[PDB]
Amino acid sequence: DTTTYKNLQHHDYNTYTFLDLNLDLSKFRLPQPSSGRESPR
Amino acid sequence: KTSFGSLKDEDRIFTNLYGRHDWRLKGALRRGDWYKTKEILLKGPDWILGEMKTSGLRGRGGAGFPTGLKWSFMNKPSDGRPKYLVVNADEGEPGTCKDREIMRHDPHKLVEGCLVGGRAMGARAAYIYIRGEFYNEASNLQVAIREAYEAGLIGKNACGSDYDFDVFVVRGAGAYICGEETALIESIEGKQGKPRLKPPFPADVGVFGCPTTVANVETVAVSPTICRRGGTWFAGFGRERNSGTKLFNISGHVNHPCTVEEEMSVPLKELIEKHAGGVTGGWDNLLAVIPGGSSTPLIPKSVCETVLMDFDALVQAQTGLGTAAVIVMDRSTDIVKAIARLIEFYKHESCGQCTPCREGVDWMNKVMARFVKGDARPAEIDSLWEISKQIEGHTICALGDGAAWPVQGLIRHFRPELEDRMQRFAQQHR
Amino acid sequence: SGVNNTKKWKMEFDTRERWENPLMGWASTADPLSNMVLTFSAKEDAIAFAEKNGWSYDVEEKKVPKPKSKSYGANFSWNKRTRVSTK
Amino acid sequence: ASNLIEVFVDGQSVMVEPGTTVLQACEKVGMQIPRFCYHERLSVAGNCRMCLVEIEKAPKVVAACAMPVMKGWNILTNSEKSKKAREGVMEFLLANHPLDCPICDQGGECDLQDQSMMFGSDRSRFLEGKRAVEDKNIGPLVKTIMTRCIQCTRCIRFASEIAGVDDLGTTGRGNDMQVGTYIEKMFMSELSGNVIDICPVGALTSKPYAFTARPWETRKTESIDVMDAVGSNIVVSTRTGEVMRILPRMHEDINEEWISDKTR
Amino acid sequence: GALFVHRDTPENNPDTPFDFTPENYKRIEAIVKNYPEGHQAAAVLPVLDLAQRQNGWLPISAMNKVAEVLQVPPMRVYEVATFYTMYNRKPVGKYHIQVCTTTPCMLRDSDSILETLQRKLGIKVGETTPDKLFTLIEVECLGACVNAPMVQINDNYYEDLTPKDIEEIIDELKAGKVPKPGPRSGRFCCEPAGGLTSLTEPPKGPGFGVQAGL
Amino acid sequence: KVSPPKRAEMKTSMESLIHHFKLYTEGYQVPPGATYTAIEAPKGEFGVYLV
Ligand SMILES: Cc1cc2nc3c(=O)[nH]c(=O)nc-3n(C[C@H](O)[C@H](O)[C@H](O)COP(=O)(O)O)c2cc1C
Ligand code: SF4
Ligand code: SF4
Ligand code: SF4
Ligand code: FES
Ligand code: FES
Ligand SMILES: [K+]
Repeated sequence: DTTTYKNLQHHDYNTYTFLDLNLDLSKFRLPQPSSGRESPR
Repeated sequence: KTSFGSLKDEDRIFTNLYGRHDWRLKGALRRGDWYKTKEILLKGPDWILGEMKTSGLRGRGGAGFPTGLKWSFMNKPSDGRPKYLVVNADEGEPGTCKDREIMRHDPHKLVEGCLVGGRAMGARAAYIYIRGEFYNEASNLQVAIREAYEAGLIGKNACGSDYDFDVFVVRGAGAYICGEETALIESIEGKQGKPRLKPPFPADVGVFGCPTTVANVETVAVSPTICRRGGTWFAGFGRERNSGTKLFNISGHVNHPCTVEEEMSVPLKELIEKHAGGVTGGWDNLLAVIPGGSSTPLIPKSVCETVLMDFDALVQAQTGLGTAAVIVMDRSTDIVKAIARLIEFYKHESCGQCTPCREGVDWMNKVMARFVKGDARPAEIDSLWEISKQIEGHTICALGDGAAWPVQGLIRHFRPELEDRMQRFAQQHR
Repeated sequence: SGVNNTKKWKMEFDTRERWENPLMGWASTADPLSNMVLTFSAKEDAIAFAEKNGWSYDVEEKKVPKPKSKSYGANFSWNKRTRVSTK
Repeated sequence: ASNLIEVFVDGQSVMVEPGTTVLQACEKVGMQIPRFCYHERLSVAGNCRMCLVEIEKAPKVVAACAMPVMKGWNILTNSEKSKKAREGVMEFLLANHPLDCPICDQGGECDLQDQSMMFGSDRSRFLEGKRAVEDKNIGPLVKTIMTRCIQCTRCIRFASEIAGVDDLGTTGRGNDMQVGTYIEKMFMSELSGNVIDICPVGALTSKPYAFTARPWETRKTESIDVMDAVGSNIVVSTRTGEVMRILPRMHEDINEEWISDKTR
Repeated sequence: GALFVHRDTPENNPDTPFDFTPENYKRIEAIVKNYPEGHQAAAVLPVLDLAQRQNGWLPISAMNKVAEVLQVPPMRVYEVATFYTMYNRKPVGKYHIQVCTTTPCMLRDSDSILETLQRKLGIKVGETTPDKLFTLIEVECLGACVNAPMVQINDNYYEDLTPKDIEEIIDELKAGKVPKPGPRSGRFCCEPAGGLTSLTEPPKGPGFGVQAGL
Repeated sequence: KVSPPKRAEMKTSMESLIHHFKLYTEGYQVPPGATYTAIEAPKGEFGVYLV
């Protein structure tokens, strides 16, 4: 219970885990403000 | 109380520091997190800022600036631009591990602190700029953020309040200078990690030109427990103007190098002998200690006997409390080689924008390598002191000061060691 | 970028022929008033000196640089085009 | 005094607009603060650190090229702290600057040499080996000897803002940071000799004006330009009855500080 | 070591085949959505990292492709890639061993770790093994200093390692199975190696120490 | 900034080369003022009035 390590799910992370989580998170986010330009040019 | 230390476990603000207790959201709720956070957000920004001011929490980045005043820099009304909270999870200072430990073992504290600080400033997003080497820590933080979004703690209803907030994680790509405030802002903005000058301050022009506040992970992680448990309690820990708890990393020649949460103003000797198991060979075998991570100078055993662990106490001892990263060196080590390796680190991690830091830290690296070999002369010690005084205070950011200060500490304390090396080299090469 | 060589009024003469020496290839000249830079503290003083010596003069006004608005914070604008992409 | 604030420099009491920098206030009174990276027609960089000056009752020197004066400041331009700051910055530049002055092209035209003689020390404490940077092949007009570059990003700011090509930049970190293109790029636009103008060191020199003359040799005649109906003001630098160089003049209503490649 | 000048070799010309996978296009879209509608150039760093994760190292065609996707100048992309050290501009091995050699790690003897890795792999300082799966480099502080004799292989940290420990980690990597990340030799993450001296008790639950009026 | 440095220092140092170049091209700037310096030369009082 308190005598064992329990971060062991970081062991089975592949090279795309962070970006897959970000892609999964992309649908939970509010619309973002615009600067009024496509780019600073 | 005259003496400080021996912090109670029920007063430890960073429960689950050692990887037990199920770092996910269910374990965070069991240990106490996201509790009365809607009540805090409805209580509002002025109450949170007053809570920070009464707690007297200072930056835990190494900067030392009052967190309440710094966060109350942005209590202005709307401009037209959004506002942002930025969290520094870079943690590039040698000796420092506390941000990594709290991000991989209690990330929901960091997320709740992002939400509370973003509400206190008035903001729409917190960008957590994590270090690029912490891939597993960043993935755990993303798992926690996804769990918070699923539970409804972030996004379009912040814990049931009418506040809208977003939490993003952006990874670095291996630059210690990107732990700096404005350099981190530039790194988020997509340029190189070169710090910008002040003014404009980040509270006026930050990421994307918006008003932003950059805060340490430990600062924002202790933020919601400070709001929840008072702040008179937090000021009750520690001495006056150095208050609360602090994550001390202890590394180097100690029996058990470790990261431990301890009350501020604890003695250095008490901290080492209680949590690190003592110096390898004993307190008599102890030679020197770097109390901050790497930007702070040395303190020998003689002043390490009675020194406390405050910003003010280390300033009195001609040092600083940076990231509270006690690096311990016993008598069986090459102190000149350790300082030269630190100057190697600063040379490799200089961003190269200022001519003082760029050229002078390369010069310091060469001079310190010659000090380690022994082929210098004792006039070059004062020459290096003047080079350090030329670097310090003449740069855009504080990497120049953080590279000048260990040299100054080495010259200040272990000058007969340098002279002994030079005379041994001269007599063995003649 | 230094500006100390301004702020003094110079009087010079019109340039005459500088031809090539047949022997050595040097620059030969025929007029003595070729290197005749004269320094004056004021335009009116230079005008008076030229009129007194009887030379026809062309006087041109001092070209001061215009005062310019400079702000370091414009390099990180939120919406304007002054945002730079490199420090 | 509607939107005018009083600031002192050496006790003098000049009125400036808000947002005026320390360097602009000092030049309004009449003192030219030393600089390497500041240019009045370029964005503020603040990296050369030569413009560090002391404000009265302030423990830290401020960069005059970027710091705006607030109210009632007393700028101590000739103080001991400011002179020490200038000496330290000049020492740091000349530590790794190569001693190429005779084979260089900024003989009397070197801001680094002149500001060294005026504000730096007279000696070097540098007992190490200097760095060296491989050269580039940026074009047939600009010869790049990048060993003597002082990393001031003036060419980068010019080519990004005025020329607007965004081809120059900094690659690397620390003392290894280099200016140029990462790839073998032929930087050839109009208004591209103005990097030769604005480069204070002889890192970017004129390839046609390679080794032919020196500024103390050159007689300067202020004339105008043809083969362009803008009529930009130029200076013809001749020597011994032979046109050696065409430099730009300063006319704020025609061409500002620079000219085009064809007229150069 | 590495030069910040592209030499345009046949293996690294701006015509070597690089393109993103369609799922990587979706990931790039998610990243650009993370940044605001203006300032999409802020996505240069993670998209370049994604290109590196797809391709191994980062060729000049990959840098130009990132620039073309994000409509950013290629010089700015080169600035980012040359500034940051985690971007490999040369082909590295499959595993890319990075040994921290900063002051607390060399206090706890990272030099023995480095020399045993050197004699185990047969490579001198910073080159590649002939079988093209190991590249040994020195790095600065990696953030795990209480676990001072440490190392980073790809995205994993291996900490508190003896010379025989790093030898058997290398043996496991050559065998093929990935070794267990984290600190070995007893400690779980960062606790003292004499038993727990800090928490040692069940944490208090919700509502503990809540101030009145909240 | 007044005397030229030694030739070895000029060939090995940056500030020394800069000062050698400037002293042997432009020369040192004398601050403005006028003096009359008189020296007992063998023929008599030899004076220089320098402005
Ligand atoms: C070279 C350099 C590196 C730094 N690295 C870090 C770092 O890794 N983490 C951090 O939180 N602060 C770091 N800082 C200090 C930041 O300026 C400071 O943390 C930031 O302003 C956040 O303020 P806070 O301490 O009040 O939270 C660094 C500063 C410098 C000059
Ligand atoms: S002091 Fe060094 S690291 Fe900091 S901005 Fe200047 S050049 Fe960059
Ligand atoms: S740029 Fe100036 S200091 Fe450098 S070699 Fe040329 S003349 Fe000398
Ligand atoms: S090449 Fe010249 S203008 Fe460009 S950064 Fe170097 S010194 Fe400055
Ligand atoms: S002129 Fe201000 S720092 Fe360069
Ligand atoms: S000094 Fe090695 S991980 Fe920090
Ligand atoms: K030039």
